[PDB]
Amino acid sequence: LMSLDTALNEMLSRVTPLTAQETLPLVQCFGRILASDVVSPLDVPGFDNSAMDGYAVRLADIASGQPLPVAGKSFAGQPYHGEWPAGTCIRIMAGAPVPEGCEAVVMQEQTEQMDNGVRFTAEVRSGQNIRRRGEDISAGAVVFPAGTRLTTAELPVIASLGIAEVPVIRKVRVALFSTGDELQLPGQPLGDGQIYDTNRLAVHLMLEQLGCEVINLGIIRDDPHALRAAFIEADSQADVVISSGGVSVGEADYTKTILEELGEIAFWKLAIKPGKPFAFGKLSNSWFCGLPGNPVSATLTFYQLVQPLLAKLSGNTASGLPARQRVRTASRLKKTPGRLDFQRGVLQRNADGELEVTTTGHQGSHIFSSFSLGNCFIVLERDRGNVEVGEWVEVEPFNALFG
Amino acid sequence: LMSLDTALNEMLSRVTPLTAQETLPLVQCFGRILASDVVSPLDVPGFDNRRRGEDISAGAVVFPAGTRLTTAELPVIASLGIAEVPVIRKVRVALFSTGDELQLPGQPLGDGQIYDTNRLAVHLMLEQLGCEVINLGIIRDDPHALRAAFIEADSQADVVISSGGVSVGEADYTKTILEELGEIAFWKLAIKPGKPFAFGKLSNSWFCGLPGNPVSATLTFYQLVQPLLAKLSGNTASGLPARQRVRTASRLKKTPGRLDFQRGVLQRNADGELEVTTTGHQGSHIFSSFSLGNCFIVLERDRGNVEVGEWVEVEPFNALFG
Repeated sequence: LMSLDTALNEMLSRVTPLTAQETLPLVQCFGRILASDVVSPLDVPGFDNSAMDGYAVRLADIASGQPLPVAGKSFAGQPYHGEWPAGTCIRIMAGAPVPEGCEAVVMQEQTEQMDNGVRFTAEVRSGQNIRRRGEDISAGAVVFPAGTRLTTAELPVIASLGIAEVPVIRKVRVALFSTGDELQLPGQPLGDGQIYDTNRLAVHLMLEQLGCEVINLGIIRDDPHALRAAFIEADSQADVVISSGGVSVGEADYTKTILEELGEIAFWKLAIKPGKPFAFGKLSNSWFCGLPGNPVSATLTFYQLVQPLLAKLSGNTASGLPARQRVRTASRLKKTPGRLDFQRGVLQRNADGELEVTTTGHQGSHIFSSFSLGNCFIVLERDRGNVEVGEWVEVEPFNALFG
Repeated sequence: LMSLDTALNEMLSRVTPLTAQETLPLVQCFGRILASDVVSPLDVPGFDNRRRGEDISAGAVVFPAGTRLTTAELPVIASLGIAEVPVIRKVRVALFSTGDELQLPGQPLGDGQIYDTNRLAVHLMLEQLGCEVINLGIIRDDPHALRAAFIEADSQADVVISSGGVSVGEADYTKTILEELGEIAFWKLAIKPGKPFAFGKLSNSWFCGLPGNPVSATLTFYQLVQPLLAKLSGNTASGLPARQRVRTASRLKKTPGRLDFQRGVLQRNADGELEVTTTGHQGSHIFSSFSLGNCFIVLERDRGNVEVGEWVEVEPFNALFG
């Protein structure tokens, strides 16, 4: 019934980003959200210098058209403190400090050499091939805004400004559990209708690579007091509490009355496949997300719903839903209208060199092998139906969590 | 001179993957290379409905060794009851730089002194690639410091990296130290940004020497060092991080002779097709390219000046940059 776009936008609308912070040294900030605009304590370049390798020159001691010799030499790791008589043209590496009061630099190519000087093989216009102090970064400027996620792009650049640490938002904590006497841990033996608990691992794994703090509480026993106490424990320590399956996502039962008793939580029916059901709302101190028991469903549900929610909570100001490009079906695809279909395909380069998807196989939620063989999602539009080879189709790539 | 493709194949060819292993519970395996084919202890479906074993039949190999394990696979193994699997040990990479010109942060810039950045960047990439980093810091400008470092490093590492400082061709005391502890080539690569790269075998590890310039070093690492670590790690995932074809929404000055790795910004156009746009000045004197950008533009080597509308090769950035 409810639209995905609709459900998402309602979830994130109520959410207030964390602002609690902590200062860490640069080598620990990867994936961390900056909390306070990094401000340049210095100018970059710090000094005035030459973009190119050749000869610094003034237009006063050049006009004559006398090939001037060199008085001295500047280097990037070896500056210059000489004189420069009234007729010289100092040599200098690229990046190396321009002599006090130089008005232009000229690279070897625009000059001939001899036993008396450096005949400048072309004209020379002021400011040429001088990189200026602060031209790349001026002191007191903002280099990276708050809410920026730090990677190898930014952190080394902060290292270039002598800043050994920056404040970042604290990691989001996420409590996790599942429930069902039916659920067993590995190494234990499958009893009657008993099955091995898998959503919890998947979710747990996804949280950690999302840079969250996981509080994995295990399987909870099929007992109200056991569950009531799991929520309470989880709520006091988390920003977000996830049920990876077991707890009601709509169906009536003791777990459903426990949710109602501890929080105001919506139970939606979302117009998507795989999946459909989703529990969401506020507990006393955290947000609750409840996934359905089906592996393929809960993954998808989490990746598309819970994942967005965590981004906003985390203080990241990176707006957008993982890039999503248009491409052709090299396969046929049975789509049933009425539901936004997140099918998996395989994005690859074709004979020509253009990208094209291929289905992975049976798109049923009764096998997980899709996520492995696949390397993207094929977002067939809600009212769309069977797709024929050749058509233009919406395709979202897999992020790190898979590939 | 030397060809990237060439230099790449010549490095991977000499590398023998790690085979040493450890057994870890599923929750700690993310990113880790599986060391032994995961075999199904049971039938899936275990019961019957769509009957027992039609998806996964017992004795059947679910995942081959050399597979990197993510949310795709590890949940599937938890379905078979397996609480832990063997993976190859993390790749130990020892790291340092050298040059008195290098200062540490919080201290003041001396004369020609500058802040050591390559080491940070390299240390960062390594950890996210899931290596084990032995960061030995800044080495003093002394041949004995340097000698002592390579030894210390070689004895803990499968791979030793100098993020800068140690010669990559130019003749000086550190160059002679390399010839003394190892058989290391000094290449000059047909690429931009950059060019110089040192590579070889110490007594007990491979050495990779990046050049001083930040833009050069990051790129050289990403394009040479990174592949090298994947093979070493025992990953059997073959390929050059996906590289698709797309149009320049922008002009791009490209000189022939060198394979140019410029950065642009891949994005959805009005219609709905992917197109690229340059970041700005493609000089190596600034590092803002890796932030604004979100891919590389691999200008074919002999290619020169591109014009708007042309088909151009584009390799998106991985998680190392977003």
